[PDB]
Amino acid sequence: ATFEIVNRCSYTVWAAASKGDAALDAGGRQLNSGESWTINVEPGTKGGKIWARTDCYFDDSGSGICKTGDCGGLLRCKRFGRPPTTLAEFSLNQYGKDYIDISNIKGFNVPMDFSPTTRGCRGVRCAADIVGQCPAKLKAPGGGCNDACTVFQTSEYCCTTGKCGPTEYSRFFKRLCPDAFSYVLDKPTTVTCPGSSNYRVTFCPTA
Ligand SMILES: Cc1ccc2c(c1)sc(-c1ccc(N(C)C)cc1)[n+]2C
Repeated sequence: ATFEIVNRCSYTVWAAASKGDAALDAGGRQLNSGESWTINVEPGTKGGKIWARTDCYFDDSGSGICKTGDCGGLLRCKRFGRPPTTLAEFSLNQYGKDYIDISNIKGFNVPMDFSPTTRGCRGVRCAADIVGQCPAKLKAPGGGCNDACTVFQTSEYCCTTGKCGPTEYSRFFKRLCPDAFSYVLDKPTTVTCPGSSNYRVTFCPTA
């Protein structure tokens, strides 16, 4: 499938795409305000994620650091990034269907729209000012709003026993972005699309 990744933010982001144990396409790229990056993701990919990273510094060998979403110091991500990271998540061609969602389970750094560019389903979006409204205990040192699991490392926030409920922190994310996962057992906001659809991920969709 084809994913177009568009930075509509007024600031530069460094996009990333990975399935956890491997890069998706090149794995990462600088996107200045307005730039688009088209990647190809192999059909059948399960557990793919796309995210933005902010305030990065890379040397000429693609090595460095980002204040949000860093994937072990690399420009071309092979692994997932450090929270906080708004997440576009997807699994393609699973029994004839694509599954997409946005998740705030690992916090939020940049607003995002995740939409098909082919027929047959709707997109999802989380574009509220989560960073502006972020509870004080969840604010990150480098911009962004962490999830409660990352900050407090409890069974209830991280849902480690597989039994857990919504929380005060959970409900904050859910209230600003009802279409995104707010905690591990949140009622799914997954969207089902036809197998082999194509997609656009837009950072800072409203502008
Ligand atoms: C950027 C920024 C701004 C404020 C801010 C943070 C980061 S992190 C933080 C904080 C986090 C945890 C706690 N406790 C668990 C007691 C108390 C305060 N504040 C208040």
